[PDB]
Amino acid sequence: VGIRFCQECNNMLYPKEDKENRILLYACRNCDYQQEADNSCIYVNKITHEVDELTQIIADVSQDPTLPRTEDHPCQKCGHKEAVFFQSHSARAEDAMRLYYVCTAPHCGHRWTE
Amino acid sequence: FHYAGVSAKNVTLGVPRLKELINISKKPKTPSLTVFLLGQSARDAERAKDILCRLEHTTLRKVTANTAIYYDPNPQSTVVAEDQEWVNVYYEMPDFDVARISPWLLRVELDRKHMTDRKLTMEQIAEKINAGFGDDLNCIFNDDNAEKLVLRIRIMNSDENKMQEEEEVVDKMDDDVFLRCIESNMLTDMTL
Amino acid sequence: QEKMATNTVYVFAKKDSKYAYTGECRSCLENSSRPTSTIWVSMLARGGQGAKKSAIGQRIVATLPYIKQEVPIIIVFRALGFVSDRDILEHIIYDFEDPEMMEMVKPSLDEAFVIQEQNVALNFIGSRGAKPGVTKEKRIKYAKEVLQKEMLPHVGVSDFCETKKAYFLGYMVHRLLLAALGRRELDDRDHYGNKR
Amino acid sequence: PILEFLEEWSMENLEEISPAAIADATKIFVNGCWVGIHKDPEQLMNTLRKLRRQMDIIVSEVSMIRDIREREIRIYTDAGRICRPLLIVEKQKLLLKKRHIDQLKEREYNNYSWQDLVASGVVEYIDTLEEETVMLAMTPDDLQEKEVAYCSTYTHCEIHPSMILGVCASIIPFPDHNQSPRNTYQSAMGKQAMG
Amino acid sequence: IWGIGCNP
Amino acid sequence: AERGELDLTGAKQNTGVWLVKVPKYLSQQWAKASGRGEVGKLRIAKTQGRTEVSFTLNEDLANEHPFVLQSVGGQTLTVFTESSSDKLSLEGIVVQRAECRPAASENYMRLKRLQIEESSKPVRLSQQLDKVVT
Amino acid sequence: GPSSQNVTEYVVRVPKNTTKKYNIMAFNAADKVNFATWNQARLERDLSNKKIYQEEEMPESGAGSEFNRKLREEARRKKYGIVLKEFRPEDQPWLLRVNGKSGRKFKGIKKGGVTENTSYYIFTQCPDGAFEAFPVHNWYNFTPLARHRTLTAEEAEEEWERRNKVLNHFSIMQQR
Amino acid sequence: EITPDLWQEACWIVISSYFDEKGLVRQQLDSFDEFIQMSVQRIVEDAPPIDLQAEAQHASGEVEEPPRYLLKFEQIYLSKPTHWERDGAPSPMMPNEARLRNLTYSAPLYVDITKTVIKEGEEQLQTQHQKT
Amino acid sequence: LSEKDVDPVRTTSNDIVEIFTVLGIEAVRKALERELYHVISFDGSYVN
Ligand SMILES: [Zn+2]
Ligand SMILES: [Zn+2]
Repeated sequence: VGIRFCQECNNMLYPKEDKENRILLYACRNCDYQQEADNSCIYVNKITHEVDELTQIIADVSQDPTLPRTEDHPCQKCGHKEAVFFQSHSARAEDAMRLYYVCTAPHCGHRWTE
Repeated sequence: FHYAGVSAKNVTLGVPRLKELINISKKPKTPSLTVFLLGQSARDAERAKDILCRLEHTTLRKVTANTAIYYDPNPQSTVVAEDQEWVNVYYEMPDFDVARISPWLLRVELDRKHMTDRKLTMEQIAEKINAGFGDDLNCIFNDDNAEKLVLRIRIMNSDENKMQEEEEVVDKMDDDVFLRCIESNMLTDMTL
Repeated sequence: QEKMATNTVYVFAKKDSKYAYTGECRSCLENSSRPTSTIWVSMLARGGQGAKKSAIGQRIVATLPYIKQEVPIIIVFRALGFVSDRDILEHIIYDFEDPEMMEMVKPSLDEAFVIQEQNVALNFIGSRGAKPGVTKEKRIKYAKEVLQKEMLPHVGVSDFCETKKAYFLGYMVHRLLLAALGRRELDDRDHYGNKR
Repeated sequence: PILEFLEEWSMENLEEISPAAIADATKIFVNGCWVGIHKDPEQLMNTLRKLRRQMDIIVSEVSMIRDIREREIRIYTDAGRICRPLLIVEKQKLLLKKRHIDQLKEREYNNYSWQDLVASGVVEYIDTLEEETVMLAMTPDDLQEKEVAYCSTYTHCEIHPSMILGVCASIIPFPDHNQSPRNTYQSAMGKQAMG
Repeated sequence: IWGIGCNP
Repeated sequence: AERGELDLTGAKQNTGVWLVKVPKYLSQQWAKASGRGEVGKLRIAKTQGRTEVSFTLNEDLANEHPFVLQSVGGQTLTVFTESSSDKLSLEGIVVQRAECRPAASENYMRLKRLQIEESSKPVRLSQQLDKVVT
Repeated sequence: GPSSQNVTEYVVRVPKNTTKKYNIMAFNAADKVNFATWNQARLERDLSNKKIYQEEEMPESGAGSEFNRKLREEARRKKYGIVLKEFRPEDQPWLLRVNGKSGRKFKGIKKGGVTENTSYYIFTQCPDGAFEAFPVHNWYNFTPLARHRTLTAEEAEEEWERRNKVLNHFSIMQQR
Repeated sequence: EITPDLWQEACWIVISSYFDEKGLVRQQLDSFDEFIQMSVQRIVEDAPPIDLQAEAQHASGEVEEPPRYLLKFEQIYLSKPTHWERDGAPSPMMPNEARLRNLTYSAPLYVDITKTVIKEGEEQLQTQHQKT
Repeated sequence: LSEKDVDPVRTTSNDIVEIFTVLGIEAVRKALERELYHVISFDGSYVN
C-alpha cells in the first residue's frame, strides 16, 4: 500500500522477489539496498472507492459564515448544540446527498454523519 | 433542454439532429437503437430484463469491488486469512499444481449487488476469464454461500516453469508487472 | 478589455485533448515587463493502452514555455536540482500519509527513472527545446536560462530562486492530482474572480 | 507593505519551512506568489481585515480570501479586480448607525463623505473571489432581524439591491415588473433616444 | 423562464 | 590538513547554539553604536513546568522583548564560519530556535508606518510641471 | 531542587567586526546527517562554470587570430552577444565533499530571499558567561548526492528513446 | 442608534455620498492617473542603463582605450497640455479648441538623463541633462 | 437483430449509416424519411 523510500539513496523502493529464499524484497533500482516487506501487498485498487469523507473533512470548516448550522443535532462527543452541516462537496462522490455534520465550538473538532 | 422526461433517454432533436441527418455524419451525437421484443419477452417484464442483460455491455470493472495484488510464496500458506478454507479445499485435490504454482497472486473481490443485478455467475466469470486467457490464468472461485465473493488469479503454472531448458533471461515484466497488466486488461476488456 | 487572471493556477478538463486534466498558470513578472508566459501541467489520460502504458496509466507531463516537446515532470524537478525522488515527492505531496496521491505520482517517477542527474535533465530539456542546440554545454546553459526566467517568472526570475519555483510547481502538481482524485472541483473559466 | 506585515505576524517563509510542516498549515498567497505558511489562520485573517477596515497598512482595494476547506489564504493587490461596496455586519447588527447618516446628511459644511465612511469601517469593498466567502443580506432590516432561523452569521449587507443595474437599465421604471428580454431591449433603445 | 419542459 | 579542510572541532564538542529571529529596529539600534560591547540583557525565568525567555533593551540604547521558542526537531541546523585566513570551522549545532516580537501593538504600527515611509523615499514618481521647458 | 525555579540571566555582547564571518548550514531531517563519521571534509566553490561558462571558451579563444583579424575577432565576439560572464566566485554555490570522494557530497545554495526586514543571530556559550550575538552573513541549504553509479548522458538519451521499457528497469541499471 | 424603518432614506443618503465622492467614470480617470503618476516613471526606471563603447578605435594599444558612455534616465516630468503654433510659440491647449481644430490633446513628456563618460583617463565626468 | 427474442422485423436504429451498412440503400431512404419527419414534427409543424 504505502510507498517506502530507501535510506541509502532516498529513492522509491520497488518490489522484488528473491527466488532463492522466496522472500519479497523492496529494492531500489539505483542502489543495492534491499528490505523485507512486512505488508506483503504490492498493489491495491478499490474500484468501488467507498472511502469515508469523514476523515477528509477539516474541523476548521466550522468557522465558515456561509455554512448552514443546526442546533437540532447535538454533538456526540461534547454535547454542543450547534453543528454546521454540509454535503459531500466532492467530485467522484457518485450520488450521495448525505450531510457531514461538524461540531462547532472551539477545539471539539468532531465530524459525524447521520 | 426542453424535451420531456417521458423519453427517459438522451435524444438529439431540432437543428443539431437536422444537421446530423443532412450531413450524414458517421458518428451521431447520440446513437440510439430501439429494440422490439419478439414474444413472451415483451409480455413479461422479467424476460425483458433477461434480454436487457443480454444486450448491455458488462465488464469485470463494473462488477469488481476491489482488486489487490499479493505475493504468496506458498498457496498452502494462504497469506490472506479468509481464503484459507477454500484454497485448502481446492488444494486437497490440487489441479495444475504438478506444473508449478506462481507465487504472485491477484485477488479480486466482486460486489454482490452488481453481480446479482446483471445475474452473473461466479462459475460463468471464471469460465470467461479462463477462455479469454487460455491456460495462462488459473482461477479459484468461492462458493456463493461465502459472504464475500473472492476470485484468486495466478500466472500460468506452465509459464512459471517456462517449460524451457534455456529459460531466457529476458524476464519480461517479471511476474508482478505482468500481473498488473493482466488486471488492467481484464477490467477494461473482459466483455463478460 | 477582459482577460483571465494572471499568476494563478487553474485546472480544467479538456475532452478532446489527450490529457485528461490540464492545469495552467499564466505568470507575469509583477506586471513590470515581459509578455505573460503560460506553463501547463497536464495528466495524460488512461485511455491509451499498452503493456507498459496500461501499467503506468496516468502519467504527468509539463508543457514548459519555449520547449517544443512535453517534458516529464520529475525531469523538471530534477532540472531544478531536486534529484532525490523523496524530495521531489516532498514538494509535490504535502502529506506522505495519503496513499492515493503517491499512487498517482508513482508512474511519472517510473517514466523519468532513466534520468538521475541534474545536468543530464537540463541537457534533455535543452535538446527537446524548440531552439536548436549545438553542444551539450550550450544546451545545458540554455535550458538553465529558460528555467530561470521563462518558466514561472512571478515566483522568481533571478536570485537563486529554484526552491520557490519548485514549491510552486509542486503546488500546481498537487492541485492537478487533487482534481484527478476528485477532492477539489475543477475551476470555472467564467467566474469573474478569474476575469481581470 | 502586506508582505512586511505578514513577516511580522508569524508567517514562516517557504525557504525556512520544513516540508513536513506544510501539510497541517494554511498557505498564504500574495498576488499569486506562495509567500509562506501560517499555523493559525483565523487570527491572521481577522487581523488583516481589521487593518484594511482601518486603512492602516492594507489598502481598501486589497482583497483577502480564506478557503477554509483547502487551507489557503489568498491576498490580491493586483489591478483590474472589480469590486462593489457593501455594508459590514457585526454580530447581527449593521455597523452603519444613525450618527453616520446624520453626519452624511449634512455632507456640506461637515466634510464627511464616502471616504470617511470607508475609513470608519462601516463599508468595505469586496471583489467576487471574496464574495464567495461572504454572507450577504439583500435588505438589512428584514434579513438581520430575528425570524425563523435561516442565517445567523451574516457578515455583509447590500446597500441597495437596485444598484445591480447599470446606467441604461437604471432609467427603466419598475424593471422588476417587466420580462427580462424587454429590459435588455430597452437598454439598447435608450442609447439611441434623442435628447 | 417558465419551467424545465417549457422555455427558459 | 589542507586549505579546504573543515574544522569540525565544534561538532566533536557538541557545542549548542541558539538561533533567534529579531526585528530590524532592534538590529539597527545595535548597529548604531555596535562598538560599545553592550546592547542589552537576556533574562530567562524557569518554573516547575514552564520556561519564559525575555530580553530587556538597554536604557542608553532605547534613547520588553518576549521570546517565543520554536521546535527544531523538523530540521537540523549547524553554524560554520569562513575565517579571513581561509580556515573554515564549525561553531556548533543549533539546539533551539526563538523569535523576538514587539511589545507595543498599536503604537508599534506607527513606527512601522514611519519605516514604510522611509523605504518609500527612494521611490520616484512622475512630477507635474506647470511651465513647458524652453 | 534549584532546577525547578532556576533563573539565568546573561549579558549580551555584539562585537563591531569579526575576522570570521558567520553563516547558517541547514541539513534536511530526512537526510539523517551524522557528524561522527565526518573524519574529513572539503568545502569549496563550485566549478560547474567549466561545463557552462568558462574554459568552454578555450579553443576558439586561443585559435590564433592576429593583426586586423585579431581586432575584428575580439570585437566580433564581443558584439555578437553580451560579453560572456566568467568566474565571480563569491556569487556562486558551495560544494561540500565529506570524507573525500568515498563519503557523501552535498551542495549548498545561497538563500535567494534576502532578509531585508529580518536578521538572524547565534548565541554561543563562553567562559565569561555572557551571550555573544553574531549576524548571519548567509544561509545555505545543503542536499546530498548519492555515491552511486550515475547514468551517462548519451546512454540516458538512448534509454529514453525506448520510453516503453517492458523489461525490468533494475536489470537495465545492473547492466550499466 | 440603530436605523429601523428609516432605511430607505439612509441607504440613498450613503449611495448619494458614494456618487458625490466617486463619479460614474471614476475607473477610467483613476486608471489613467495611475498610469501617468507611477507607471511611466517605473517604466523609465526599469529600463536598463545604456552602455556604449567604441569598437577598438584607432588600433592603438587599446587597453580599454575606447571610451565607455553610460546613460541613465530619471525623474520623468509632464507638462500641462500645450499647443505650439506655426510661429512656434507655446500656448495652452483648451479641449474645445482641440475638438474644433482637429488637434490632439497631448502633454509634453520630459526626462532627466545622466551621461557618464569613462575614457580610462582616471577621470569620469557625469554630465546631467535636465528635462529632455 | 441476431440475438434471440429480438424482433428482426421492427428493430430500428437512429443512425442512418448503420441502416445503410446493414439493411441497404432503400431501407435508408425510408429511415431517413422517418428521422427527418421526426425532427420536423416534434414541434407539431407539418411539411408535405
Ligand atoms: Zn536506496
Ligand atoms: Zn462537540
